[PDB]
Amino acid sequence: NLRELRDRIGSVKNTQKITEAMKLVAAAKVRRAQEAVVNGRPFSETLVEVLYNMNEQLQTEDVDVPLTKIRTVKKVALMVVTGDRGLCGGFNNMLLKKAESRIAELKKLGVDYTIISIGKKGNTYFIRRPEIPVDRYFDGTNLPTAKEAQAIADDVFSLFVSEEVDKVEMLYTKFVSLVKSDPVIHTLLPLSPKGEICDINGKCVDAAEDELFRLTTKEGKLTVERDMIKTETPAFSPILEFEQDPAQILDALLPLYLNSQILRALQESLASELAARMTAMSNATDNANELKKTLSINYNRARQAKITGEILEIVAGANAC
Amino acid sequence: GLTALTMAEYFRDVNEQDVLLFIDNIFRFVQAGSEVSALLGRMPSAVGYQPTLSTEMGSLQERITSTKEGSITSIQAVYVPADDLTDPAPATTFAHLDATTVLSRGLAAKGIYPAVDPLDSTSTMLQPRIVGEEHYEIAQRVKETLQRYKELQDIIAILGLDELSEEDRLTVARARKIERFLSQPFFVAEVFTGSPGKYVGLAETIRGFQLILSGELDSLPEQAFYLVGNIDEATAKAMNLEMES
Repeated sequence: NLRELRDRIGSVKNTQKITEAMKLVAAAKVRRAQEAVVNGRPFSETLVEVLYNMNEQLQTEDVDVPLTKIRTVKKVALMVVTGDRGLCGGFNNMLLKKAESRIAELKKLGVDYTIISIGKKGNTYFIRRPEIPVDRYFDGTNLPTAKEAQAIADDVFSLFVSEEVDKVEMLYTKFVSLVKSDPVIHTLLPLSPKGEICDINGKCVDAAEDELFRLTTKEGKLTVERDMIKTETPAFSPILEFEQDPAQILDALLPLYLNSQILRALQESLASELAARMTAMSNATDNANELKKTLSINYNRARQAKITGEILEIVAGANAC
Repeated sequence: GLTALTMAEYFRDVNEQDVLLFIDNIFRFVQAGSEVSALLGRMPSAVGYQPTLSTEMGSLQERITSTKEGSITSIQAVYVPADDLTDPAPATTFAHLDATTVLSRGLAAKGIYPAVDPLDSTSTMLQPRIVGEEHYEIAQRVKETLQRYKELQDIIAILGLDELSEEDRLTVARARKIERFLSQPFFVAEVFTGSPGKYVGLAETIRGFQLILSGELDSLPEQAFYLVGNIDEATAKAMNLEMES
């Protein structure tokens, strides 16, 4: 019947308006997230400056930090920053399938696959992959704060402070594009002796000049550039003195730097979820207006059909009256 | 068509031969009878069709009875107009035919030559007792694979498959592979396209269905199965594709 056709047409219109709304809405979410990940650039910046500073002054063959103590290859743990809301593209499923690949990798190295977990969807994917060691599942941390960062940071610090987890790794889709993000596992533990963090793929990300998601529109589609500005690479002063210790301050900054990379990683996974959700809703809006045109095409086709039935009713009258 | 049927009846009764009997277009025959009754001074019953259309097409199908002297393998065609199955021509035909291959327009927009919606066609011959239980079993498997694929298309359309499940994606690529392997070239079909078709036998088809729905072919590529006749021919085509790097 015609009105049901008109009805589902309007339904498609409602969902199309909603689809554009969802794309722009999570775009706004990701915009505040871009603000968010940039809002810590001074912290990690001066951190890395002091890091290269005291790594120059570190200069030793005898001192050590506990995170810097690479331990025996007995159990690697897997850190999984994730997304929270379902169908946010498939950054959830792509990073989780890559996480299953990591389960295979730590089953190939025999390194007793503990799994740190973030995100309620990540918590559910861990909860639905019941054949693994779920280390400490962190919740879906909506615009994650340094509090939850401190908590799961402390989880990392305690467990990797033990040899129990030796040399853990952190899976997150770094927000490269609003369209692409395959998962990347940065080498989370043991902490970097150069300070330049590595991938669990093995790629030593630079200590000084590193990538960070920002967003800019090259043409009418707003876009995502993982831009890289290098921080100040001065050391601390020659007039500056180490008031407590060189070695203990290294051991302390390890918690700080681990926290900094961890907060950035959770920000990376959250922004990736925001972007992929936005992209899915945008593509959905495109498909929506497409299906709308197809539906309205058949609708006016049926309008002609109803007119034709009227013409038939007219035609019988021509022999009738 | 009546004269064609009459000489065919000489073949099926006089000669008592097996009547290979192809004919097209019966919907055009209906359209001719429609405009003929429009000339005749009789009230055109359906959208354009004559009232006479019913018993006429019945008389058409009724001479087309497979006689005992010569059974009448009568392949006919309906110019299924306007893509209206509920056009009373195709509706009226859908009874009287024994096995109507429903040819899609859409699978040729997918490029399948032949473009039959095998979902939409139906056989009196479709039975485990008739086709073999293996045949109708794998057939129902592939059929419901198609049905699930078509149901999956709804959520696939707007949202896309990233919201779908992994068993959903498993079935989706599986029946996608089924649809692609359903595409095979046809023998004389080259004059448009260029491909020399494979006269694809039923059992090699059965093994290909077995590999596809059984997910043996789930490492072979969907595009490699496109217009690929045998599952071995699909395997060689996939070997070409996997060679292509």
